[PDB]
Amino acid sequence: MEFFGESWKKHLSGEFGKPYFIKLMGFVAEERKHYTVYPPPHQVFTWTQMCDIKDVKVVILGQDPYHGPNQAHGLCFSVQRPVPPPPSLENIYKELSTDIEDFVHPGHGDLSGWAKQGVLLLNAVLTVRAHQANSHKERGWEQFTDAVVSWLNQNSNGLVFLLWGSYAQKKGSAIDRKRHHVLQTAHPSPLSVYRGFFGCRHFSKTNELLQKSGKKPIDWKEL
DNA sequence: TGTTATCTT
DNA sequence: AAAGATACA
Repeated sequence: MEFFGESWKKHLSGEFGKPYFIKLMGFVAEERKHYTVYPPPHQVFTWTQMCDIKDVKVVILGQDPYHGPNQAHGLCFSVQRPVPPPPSLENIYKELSTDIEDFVHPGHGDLSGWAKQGVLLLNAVLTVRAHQANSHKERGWEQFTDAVVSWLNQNSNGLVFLLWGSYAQKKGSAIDRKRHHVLQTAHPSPLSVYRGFFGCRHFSKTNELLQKSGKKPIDWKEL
């Protein structure tokens, strides 16, 4: 065991030598000497430690990670006991309460339970300097995570991709929109959520597309 | 309430 | 580029 799960290391290690990646791993080191970066070094790739890459079924992609203390733990939008759900997570559950029937507020914000079933919880960018949104954008993450969308797009079928916000949506042009199912919408944040997120029914539409495909529906209450 | 997203310059 | 103006807890 270690920061990457083995099944992803296998299909990603090829970025490890490319200069944009030597550079980015250097850049964020400098950030950690001089500010607090979220998440902390060992949590940055938690999105790999949840299931075998070939077991992935849904991809929920966000902007970047949470940037308040003790929040971002590598799984997009997720937060760990004790931490309370942030607005974006509070909101999410709201859509789920009216989109999905049986679903009731989990009482905590830890979303590991989904990523075990095959939901890749990712953000376009994976680090954030404290208290400043998208602060680590255009630094070489987007390209690395593109390897991650590329590989799925290449080596899997009938994946549901859920693209939350203007920034997540940028991966869109790289997905085969026939091979896969791309559901795009306004980012769950209170700064936006009215732009479409509430009413988007992204959770139910996922299962719908998953069952027609012989695959198992994601059990969203399983948190 | 504070959201820190998004559209526009 | 970076920044000002803009519906529910």
